Amino acid sequence: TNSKGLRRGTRYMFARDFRKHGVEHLSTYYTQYKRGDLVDIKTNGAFQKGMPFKAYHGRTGRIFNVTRGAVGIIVNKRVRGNILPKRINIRIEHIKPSKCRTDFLNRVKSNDEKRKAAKSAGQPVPALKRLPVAPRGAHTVTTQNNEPELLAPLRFEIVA
Amino acid sequence: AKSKNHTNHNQNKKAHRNGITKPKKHIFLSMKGVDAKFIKNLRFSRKNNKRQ
Amino acid sequence: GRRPARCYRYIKNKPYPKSRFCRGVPDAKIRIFDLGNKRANVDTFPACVHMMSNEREHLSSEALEAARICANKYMVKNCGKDGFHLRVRKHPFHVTRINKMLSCAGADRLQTGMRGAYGKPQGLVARVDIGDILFSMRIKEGNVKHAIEAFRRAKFKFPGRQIIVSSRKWGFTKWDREDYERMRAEGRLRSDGVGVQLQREHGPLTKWIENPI
Amino acid sequence: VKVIKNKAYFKRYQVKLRRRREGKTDYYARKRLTVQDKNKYNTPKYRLIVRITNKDVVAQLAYSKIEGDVVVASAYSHELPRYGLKVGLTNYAAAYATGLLLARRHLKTIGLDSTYKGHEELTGEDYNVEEEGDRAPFKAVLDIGLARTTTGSKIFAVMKGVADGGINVPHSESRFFGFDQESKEYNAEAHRDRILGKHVADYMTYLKEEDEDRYKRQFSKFLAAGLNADNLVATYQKVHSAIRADASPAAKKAAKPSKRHTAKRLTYDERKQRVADKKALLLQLKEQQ
RNA sequence: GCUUACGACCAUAUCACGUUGAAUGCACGCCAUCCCGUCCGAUCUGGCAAGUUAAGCAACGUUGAGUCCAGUUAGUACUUGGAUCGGAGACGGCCUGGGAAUCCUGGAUGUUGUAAGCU
RNA sequence: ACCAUCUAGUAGCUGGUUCCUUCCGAAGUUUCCCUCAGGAUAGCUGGAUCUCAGGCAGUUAUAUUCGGUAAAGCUAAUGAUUAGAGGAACCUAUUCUCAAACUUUCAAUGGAUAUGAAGUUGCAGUUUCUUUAGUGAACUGUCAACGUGAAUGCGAGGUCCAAGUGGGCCAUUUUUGGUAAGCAGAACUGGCGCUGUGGGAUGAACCAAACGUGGAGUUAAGGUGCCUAACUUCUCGCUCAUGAGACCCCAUAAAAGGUGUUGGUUGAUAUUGACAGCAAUCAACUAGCCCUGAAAAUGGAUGGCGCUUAAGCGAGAGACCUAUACUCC
RNA sequence: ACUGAUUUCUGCCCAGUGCUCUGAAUGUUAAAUCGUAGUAAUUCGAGUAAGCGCGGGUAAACGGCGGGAGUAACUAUGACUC
RNA sequence: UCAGAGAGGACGGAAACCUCUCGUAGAGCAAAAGGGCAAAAGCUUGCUUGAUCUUGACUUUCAGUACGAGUACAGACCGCGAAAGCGUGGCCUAUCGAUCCUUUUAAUCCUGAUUGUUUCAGGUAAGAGGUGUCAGAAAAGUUACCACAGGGAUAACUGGCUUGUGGCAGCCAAGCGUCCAUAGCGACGUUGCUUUUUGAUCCUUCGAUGUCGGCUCUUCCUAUCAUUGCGAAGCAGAAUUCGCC
RNA sequence: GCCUCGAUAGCUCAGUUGGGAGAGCGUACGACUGAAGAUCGUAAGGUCACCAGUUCGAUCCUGGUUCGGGGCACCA
RNA sequence: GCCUCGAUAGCUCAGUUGGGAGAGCGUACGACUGAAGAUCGUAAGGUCACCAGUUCGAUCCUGGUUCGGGGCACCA
RNA sequence: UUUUUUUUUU
Ligand SMILES: C[C@@H]1C[C@@H]([C@H](O)CC2CC(=O)NC(=O)C2)C(=O)[C@@H](C)C1
Repeated sequence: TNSKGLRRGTRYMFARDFRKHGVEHLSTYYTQYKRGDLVDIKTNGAFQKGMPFKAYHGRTGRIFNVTRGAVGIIVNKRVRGNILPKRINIRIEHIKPSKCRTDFLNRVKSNDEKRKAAKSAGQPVPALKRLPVAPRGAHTVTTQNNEPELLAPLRFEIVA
Repeated sequence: AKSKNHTNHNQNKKAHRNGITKPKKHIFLSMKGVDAKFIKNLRFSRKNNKRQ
Repeated sequence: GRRPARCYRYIKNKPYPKSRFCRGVPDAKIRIFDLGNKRANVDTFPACVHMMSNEREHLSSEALEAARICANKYMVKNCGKDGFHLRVRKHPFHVTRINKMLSCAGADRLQTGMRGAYGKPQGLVARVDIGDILFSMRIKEGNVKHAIEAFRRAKFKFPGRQIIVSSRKWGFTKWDREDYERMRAEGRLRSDGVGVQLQREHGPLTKWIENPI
Repeated sequence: VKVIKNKAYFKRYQVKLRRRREGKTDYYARKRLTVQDKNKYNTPKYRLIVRITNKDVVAQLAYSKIEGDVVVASAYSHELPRYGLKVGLTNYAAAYATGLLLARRHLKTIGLDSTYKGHEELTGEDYNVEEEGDRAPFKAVLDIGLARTTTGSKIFAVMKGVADGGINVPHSESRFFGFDQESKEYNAEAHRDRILGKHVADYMTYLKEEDEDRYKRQFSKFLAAGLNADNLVATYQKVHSAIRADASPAAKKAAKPSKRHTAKRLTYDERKQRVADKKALLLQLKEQQ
């Protein structure tokens, strides 16, 4: 059986990227984190304090606490037939804002703005629903300067 | 008579038989495990807001 | 004695190179991999014949040496030691293992069975795939027949099926003979002993002037 | 000898951050100087940059953002001619005056100068801006850069100037001039004399007595401006009074038209044409040699 | 078109050699009484302005090395699912969908923020 | 020793454990145990129901991410490792072959999160936290307005009490030890165990398909010369074997050969008459079937009989037969 | 207790384990006793027998009873030597 | 700023010590391996005791128990620094311990129930003394004189799969064979077959399949020693060798 | 096959944490003796078995390799 | 039979990546002696058991033949 | 106190 140390099998997971070692740039510390925000977890090997467990690497969580240089995150973890919302205290260096929620918030803003504009201007309420890409419509293709090229299977050649 | 025999064979089926239960929605409402100083200020703020 | 090759024929295990973890490995039987007129200039031998494999198996160092000796002997006897260049394009790097068991009567008294059955090094074998080149020979255009017959005689020392072919490439270079001739005329290919080096355009013009291309 | 800086070396080489290659920013200290606690969110944390060049003293107030620092106020010792002083724009007195200028200027800008006048009587004693009313004094943390923190260094002179101007700069009197490191005693009189430039006047008198030629060589432009060793202190006091009287930034001028003084990058066609010309020239030289 | 202070991204910014550099500035620079630090005023520190763009630095140059982007490699290698598919087997193709990476070829050689100043 | 009693001594071990229908329906896995033939523990399962009447899903889409396996690379670091070349070693540019405990680069499958009313905009209050500062952070209000923001499917949630199980085995794919094994050990999924039914002559697992009790029709896999329900049905080839061959798992066959026959590839000569003898031919290859390689013990196995322009091998066509499956009654 | 008629013999070892023999032996030793402190329980200290430890004997008590090199005027071996 | 390299300097040499250039970390960081680190996490040096006091939350193993280890805060008192800041042991991943009992530290603490004082004893809180079989009994052999409950979950004999080993048969020809690879052989290599060896496994049998050999008596297989009919020789014949039915 | 143990002058044996390589005999020189032997006075001598590593430095400490030696190898 | 080990001058033993065949006894001669023995010096002693191969090059490395030496070889 | 040897023939 395997040993059960904290950093077993993280040889590449906790390593830095090629030609990306050294001093950690400061935007990491300038980023703003508020409780209720969604963050991706990606361990930074250069910082050994407040490191997330390997199980949480690459997962997204919701912030529930904001301390001086760390955040508490609620991350879903599957244990047998239940998903547990584990709470973990991770430092800022291992955290990154999640764009999935921000995209949705932008879409909500656009929807509200479009609805307000249409109602104010008396236009009919617009369609504010994402729809799956439908099958292509009917069209005409012209062969002018694009004559069809007759293709045939090629014979076998002995490429030594 | 070897009797270690570990395996994970029939475990996902057992897990999924009654479904995989996702966490509830009120779990984000609790203020448990939050900074004590923030909690103290929240108590003070809530204890003073005039109702009307 | 050595176990029959059929016991280690097919590729079953992951590569097991000799390293700091695999120690006490006996030496491989085959040592020489270039024979004949190996110092000939690139233009000396323009014709090339390959012996490709049609099996995904293990070629033993013993088999490789036996084939080398056979092909070298025939080629030397029928063309002279300076009429050909033979290169073995397969080196035995995989270590096969053996779990030695006593084979005398009463052996079961001391025999451990399968308990702790991890083996010990036995020999070196070359992992081969379909289409892999085993032997190569560069010779003059009037010796392709001798080269083909030498490889035909050598193929009988390897397990399984081998296919002898001739190559459109100039000798051991990677350029088909026509383009090789054209580029060498243009001066884009500088001799590098057995092979040649392509002279790309980019670089300082002070270096360019030494050979305007 | 094996070439160390070969293709593999360059292929595996990783460059340092630009401001580290330039040898201008100490990122270890920068991280601790500019990073705000995450439970304070976007509240700016203000830093007082002090940098002394060969001919000028620069004092700035800034706070960091994810796209670059924001400088909110700045005072340069080359602005002191507006307030008297024309020479000696790098000594202890000039540094202190620059700090005072920055403090008063920014306090006026944010409309706190009336509330916080600072220490208006130069005594050399350690001073900290005590809170008045409800608004606490403006706060900034000192940033000395790559300078050495020695006793009596001019970076702490600029810090002292700002503190007396009335900005809360967390500090202790250990590294001010006049602080004896052995007995841990602080000589406010010595610090005041240094702030007023008495050391420069003493050097002037000493050189005048020793050798006139050396004196002229050392203080050529001081004499040209008419600053001898018996009015320098008064000049510095007048400078302090003028700064405390007016501190607003100087008015900007009009954008003079600009022309190209450097060479413009060659176009792709020009580069190819030069390559062709060089090829022809080299071939001709080969044929003619 | 530039200089400086503080930066953000952290080589399209690095590296080698060379040309040019208006004005501000940066820099080199002179001195060592004082503060300060050294075996050594070399570094660090302090007081200055005779001199210099020589170097730093900036722009530019190079069929430059590196880095970055793209093309090709190639619908190739590999691969999800299917077959009472072929083959003694190793393996191979077909159906259904995903789909690379070297060599090689071409191009680019920092972008930009706040503050102050030159032009 | 024998006799009676304590004594129906204890047993994690062996054997047995007695009526019928109906409904639901497992496990051989985790952790701890002088624990490994046993327990406790979680999981899987049944029952009682209770609260409600849209938020969920072993599936997709959109958006955003995680990874270092296959492939790739070594003319990129580390470690091997062949050969020369240009300036014995050394330097320079190359070169052949490689790595479970090497890597710049890097898939497919895969993992995770989000996709609105528990929301969005303001207004108007609280704080002893935070800021130089209504500066922020958070909260509060019977505050005001807006009105459901991918596809498909579907009712959802809660509590309690408790059984059996805690020897597994098989298969496609991946995979470790082993020369291998109907061997030992793992990963995903599906099965057998617990399960019958049509087919594979026979068979726990293979192919089809899961089951109340009957009927009609149609089929799946498999088949249609006779055993045996269904054609000696229709078309084109190939094959002669002194026991040919004959249908997933599957019930063994190789290296190497043939001037048996049938197709193809390449290079030649030939009507200025090709080879043989005093009008096509020659040579080398290739791959279909057949032949040699091919030896075991009671008499024996395409299942049997037999079959030779087949009832064999390959490509096909009509129809036809047959399930506890599908439709209808 | 061992050996086992007669005949002829019964070699070396008391380190180990036993058995045994002396004891001056403050080396180690229980209970009881004696002394100190305390208001008392109690604490501290001194004694403190046999045994053990030290010394001797004993194998017809249990038992035990070695290695490596070189070397003689043919070789071989090794009386001999280390 | 390291490892290292280059070039110089009395004795000094390949290596002592000094100087200058280059030097992406190729060094060092207590130890195994792997990550991490360059105005540092390395080296030199100043001052220090945050290796301190207190409670909760969380991660890891996980049953989402406990120990151990760790993370982020909060309250106190401190250290370093001009300051921002950093510090609850070691740059990160291992380096460790329940109940009962003993012992220590703590309160100007509680109890000894006939009232009090002082000893003594017992409690509440935090440590130490240790269980290495490490969720933690106090523990030497032999049985061929042996016994019981069971086990084909498990060995010894047969059978089964496998065939390493044993045995047998092929392919190419480097050589042997006076010359001549193939009369007869055939190395270096390589392909197979058999279950009359011995192993491997543990499928069946432990409420029993009588476990070696010989004697006797049948039948079967050939991989043919003899005999029948033949082909080939390094076949001129007793003789001998190879092969075929 | 498993478990140990050792390897040091020409031979037989010590040796230190790790900073020395010793002892006897053997060999060489001088002396005593008519000469040899004994005796007296001197000298030189080892693969620290081989490697890699650990620390300032290893015969020694650790690991592996080569040689030798010892013990176990039992049911049926 | 199998695992092996070795074959070197008349006899006994060293030796090598593989790049020379050494030592002793024995034999012949010389010195020494009155002459010998002994002792010294020289000369010396070989197809490296044989064959084939691999190598630029084999006594050594691979295969075979001969000669021997040490071990292994039902069963219940 | 210790104190062993001295080739063959002449
Ligand atoms: C602390 C450790 C253990 C302790 C003691 O022996 C443990 C107890 C445990 C128990 O419950 N019952 C017992 O009889 C023994 C002791 O005195 C020493 C060995 C040291």
